[PDB]
Amino acid sequence: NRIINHMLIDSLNQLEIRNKICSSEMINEQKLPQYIIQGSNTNDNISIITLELESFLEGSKALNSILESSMFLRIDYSNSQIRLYAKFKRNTMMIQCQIDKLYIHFVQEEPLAFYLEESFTNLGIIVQYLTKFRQK
Repeated sequence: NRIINHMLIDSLNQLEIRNKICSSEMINEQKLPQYIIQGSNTNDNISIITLELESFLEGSKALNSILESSMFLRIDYSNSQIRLYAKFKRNTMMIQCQIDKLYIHFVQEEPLAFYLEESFTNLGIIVQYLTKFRQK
């Protein structure tokens, strides 16, 4: 798991995307959003990485005022699921509209927090998945 996290870090560096590891101490400190910690029952198959909004968008500064500068990529190997969690900087009324057709699930605990969920089979192509997330 540590090597998988490190190779994801190296791949993001090849994409020139800044990142930080949500280690065991980081998760235990409860500084991360609680809904992300939810479902992580001390399982080594769940990895959370904090990404910069500017870095993940390759310098798109027009989207900094809409989404928070920090996003969270949670990967579950047991579920083989990739979730990109983002937090709205301001409460937009467009959340009240139905966005179910865009495969965006809003966090019940945090209405300003939403996420994109996808299923992956090969980790080597995860970059494309990220772009897909980015596309959405």
